[PDB]
Amino acid sequence: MLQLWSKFDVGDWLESIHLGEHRDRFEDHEIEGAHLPALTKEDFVELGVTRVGHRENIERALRQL
Ligand SMILES: [Cl-]
Ligand SMILES: [Zn+2]
Repeated sequence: MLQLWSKFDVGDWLESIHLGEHRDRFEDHEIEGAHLPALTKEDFVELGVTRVGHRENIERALRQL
C-alpha cells in the first residue's frame, strides 16, 4: 500500500495511471509512497507536473486509495 511504496513503486504507480512521463523526475527527487499525500501544488511544479490536468489526475488517484 501507499505508505509502504519505495520510490520505484511510486514510479510504477505513475505508469499505471498514464503519467509515466513523470516517473524519472519523481525518482530523482526520491519521492516515496509516504510523501505523496503531503505534496503541495508547488512540490508538483518542482517535480515537473506543470499541467493542472495531470496534477488533478494524481490527486484524484490518491483519493481513490
Ligand atoms: Cl505535466
Ligand atoms: Zn505530465
